[PDB]
Amino acid sequence: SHRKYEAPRHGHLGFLPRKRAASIRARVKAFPKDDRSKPVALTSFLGYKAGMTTIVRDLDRPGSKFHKREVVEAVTVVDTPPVVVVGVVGYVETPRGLRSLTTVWAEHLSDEVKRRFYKNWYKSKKKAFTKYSAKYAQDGAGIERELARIKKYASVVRVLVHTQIRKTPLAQKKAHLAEIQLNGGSISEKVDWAREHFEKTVAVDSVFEQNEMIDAIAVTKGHGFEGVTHRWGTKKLPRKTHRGLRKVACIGAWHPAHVMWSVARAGQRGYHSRTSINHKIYRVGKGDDEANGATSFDRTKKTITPMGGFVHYGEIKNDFIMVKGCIPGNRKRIVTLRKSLYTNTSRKALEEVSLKWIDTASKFGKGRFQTPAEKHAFMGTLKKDL
Amino acid sequence: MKVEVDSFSGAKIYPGRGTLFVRGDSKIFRFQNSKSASLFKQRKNPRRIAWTVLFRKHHKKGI
Amino acid sequence: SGNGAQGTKFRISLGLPVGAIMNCADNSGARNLYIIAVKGSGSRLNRLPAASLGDMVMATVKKGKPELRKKVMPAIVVRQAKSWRRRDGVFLYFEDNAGVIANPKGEMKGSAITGPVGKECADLWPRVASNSGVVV
RNA sequence: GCAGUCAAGCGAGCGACAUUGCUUUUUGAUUCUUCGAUGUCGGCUCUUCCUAUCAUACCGAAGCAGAAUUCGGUAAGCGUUGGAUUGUUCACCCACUAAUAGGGAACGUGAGCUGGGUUUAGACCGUCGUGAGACAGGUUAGUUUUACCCUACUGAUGAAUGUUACCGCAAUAGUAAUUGAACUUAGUACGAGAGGAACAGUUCAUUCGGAUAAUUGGUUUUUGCGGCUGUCUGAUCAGGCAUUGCCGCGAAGCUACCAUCCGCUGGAUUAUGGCUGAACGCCUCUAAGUCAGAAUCCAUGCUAGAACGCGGUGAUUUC
RNA sequence: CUCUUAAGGUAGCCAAAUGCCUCGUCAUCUAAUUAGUGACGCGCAUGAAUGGAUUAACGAGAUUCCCACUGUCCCUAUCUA
RNA sequence: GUGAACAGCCUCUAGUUGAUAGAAUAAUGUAGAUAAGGGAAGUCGGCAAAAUAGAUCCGUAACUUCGGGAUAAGGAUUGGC
Repeated sequence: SHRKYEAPRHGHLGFLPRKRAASIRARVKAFPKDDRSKPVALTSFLGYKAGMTTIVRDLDRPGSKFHKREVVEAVTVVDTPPVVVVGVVGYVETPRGLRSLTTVWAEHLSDEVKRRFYKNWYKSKKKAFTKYSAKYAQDGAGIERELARIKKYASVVRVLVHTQIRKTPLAQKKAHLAEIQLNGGSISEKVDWAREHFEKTVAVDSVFEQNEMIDAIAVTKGHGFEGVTHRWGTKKLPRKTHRGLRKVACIGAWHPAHVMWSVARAGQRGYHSRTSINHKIYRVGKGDDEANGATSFDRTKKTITPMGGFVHYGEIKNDFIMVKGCIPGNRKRIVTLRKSLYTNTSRKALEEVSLKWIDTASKFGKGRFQTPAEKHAFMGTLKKDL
Repeated sequence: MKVEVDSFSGAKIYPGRGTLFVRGDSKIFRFQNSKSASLFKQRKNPRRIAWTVLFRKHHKKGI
Repeated sequence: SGNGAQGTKFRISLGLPVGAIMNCADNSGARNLYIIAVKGSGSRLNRLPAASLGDMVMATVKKGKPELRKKVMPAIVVRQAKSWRRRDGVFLYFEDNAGVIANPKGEMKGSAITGPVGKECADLWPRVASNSGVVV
């Protein structure tokens, strides 16, 4: 018979299977559409998540009750040192998909990028691109003939960039490597730009601007095998239930006589690949700038790092991108930022943001002070002072 | 923006921290953390708690 | 919400589900109000309707003057004990739940409110802000 | 239970006397399978399907205007509740809402729960019998067992492809957003007046979903700090035991519409409305052709990545 | 008035553990009550040691409401062995 | 020893240190807990858990077989020197 009282189902069928992701990097499925008119430029970037903080600003939203009023919002900072370009790959369009045609690497690759090709580095002979580097020789005929084919045949050109992990405080020494698509210019200009930038760095300020809207891709925080009640939000059974009450009661009918994929079942929760969208940038800071956390209305020389360092990360000493709210991922993880795939003309998209105060009270507890000089003024001399 | 003062302790409540309370007689009390908010709800006198501004002022500490 | 609403209300935490007794804050002769519904609620398979500060609820008078008892009559929530966040970052709460009687289009049955009144109820009801003494 | 045809009658629309059908959510008829046993009513919890459409969407019409109401068509994408009495199925009331539609899946669902009903043995009462005892009459108390096997579903590894390592393509499968209100248009169009809209634009909210933990709140074996009782170490100091002795606060972690953030835009078509135009010298959206078109469909986008689909690239062993 | 028996239910009591029709009708308790209580009684089929009506105290008996209290529930989360 | 107490808790004489162990800390369990706002809206049903609790002083209704109801109900105090 029919169910007595209706209700929506639990969970979303578009996010199946709920399994561990293949790689710790979430891969950028789609890149923005190209138009050949503009200059050459990257479409995505790589960074490392740091933590969160608080921001106070005015609201420029005509019509709303809080127009020209203060509002407190949350933000998340991403440690983004410059990326290093180390190769170019060309893709031809075939009736059964795209297809790479050639990869042309640079000559000298850093140690931290060629750690990505070894599992047991400490006992290796460090033989990696050793024969390839002898290709530049005295003339470089081999390399320049390979680039000739990319200009002749490829329809999509991409670039290989490895992040400079050594600068971030992570204990990891191996550097990530990922492909970023070049948009803008003829196919000829695209491959030339890559060649000039071999071994050169590309900073964050050359990709994103302050009020842009971007998309985040990253692998979510994992939790392991999880029951039905916290994997799909199913109702709990009454107290007087024999053989457990955090279980789904009916897992199907007599017929079809097979458990359906649509039923809620226990298993992996967390560690999926997600692509959130429409995050507004709030600041594009500079690493070698003191007063990274100051503003027009604050005016105190202090950096973005709270007191005691971001919990479980450390201190920020490079460029950074703080965005409105949450991005998928946990702290310390690789996060890849993408340019939006459509022109957003909403009021929210076009709104311009000028901050008024960035928080730096310790996140390791109920912080009370913003600067070590503020603590000394309020409290005065202590015994441990000279 | 404005920085407030905790009623029980006298600390500074930067935006988005603590809680606010409005009892029947319209009086407003601001607290910086749950530690102070609890010590208020236990009808406990600030001038006895050692780490507060009222206690230090009363005992003439920090001259 | 109601005919007398002056506009929109930003969400605040629900804290007075069906079955909650909340003081009467006016001089209409009632001592307390008893929520039996909330205007502007939705549906879910076991979700109880809950009212917040500014909502017009349908309510009965449990202890109060005889004429006002034994009949369903609207009300407006003027205080609540559940703590809610304003867009300016401040969590706050009153020390009691209260409300006042009203007709369908937001006119008070009485002529005086005793105690503080939330600014979100006053901004939404022109005929509650008139009789309010102190607004927080 | 549902639906047609006739057209006397009533008044765009209803419909008698007759009469042709459909469904298997009613109850009968029959006794084909099961009596060396297929666990029986209802409720709870959960997935999916049908359409005989309550709501939303798109069209048509009524009545000499609005507004509201009513009727008819395409339509299963999405939704369809909180409760008082009752074991209920059904039913009736109060209340909100866009609305509170009808059904199937061994009258779905008892090695998933519960045991209020029925349906053993104890007990009472009314009527019935001389009696033992009878009664789809009322009342009260009454043991709810087993998974480690195969498959199915949810997750997790994995030999073999020279070896090993990094970066990718994308067949196939899945998919998602939903509904209301207020400001402006505007006291305008319309109408004698009373009254009273709509497209473009803006601010919020209901229902669902995916994450995240700056802040707020929950939790405490941080047994971190303090406090208190009894007793034991001769006293103080510092400690033992009281199944974590009790009390206040309590960072980290986990977590809550109890907190916060995010939830895309293009094409093709259905009903319908047109262009040109015959059949049928006129006529006609149609027969050839062709323009616009929606909660519809397909792409964009989002999840997996065939462990027997594929490509690029690095290094390939001096006793 | 009349048929009829051995005699034709008296004092009491009731939709009660005894009433089919039945969710009887009226009032009270609720926003709403097939529930509870107080009333009415041609009572299918109440009633006198088949004991009738009432009754303070008592009851791991059956039923209804109120105050207090609470994770039963809204709506779940966390800790220990 | 504490206390009204061969209650519960700690100890002296005497007696045992016996019950397969090592390692991590998933889901579901058994046993023990705590929860903001509401307070029975859950359920056939307050089933389960919670709240009350010792002692001293004050105050204690209807009904009653005059013995009871009664710890009714409702309040206040409690350490150390």
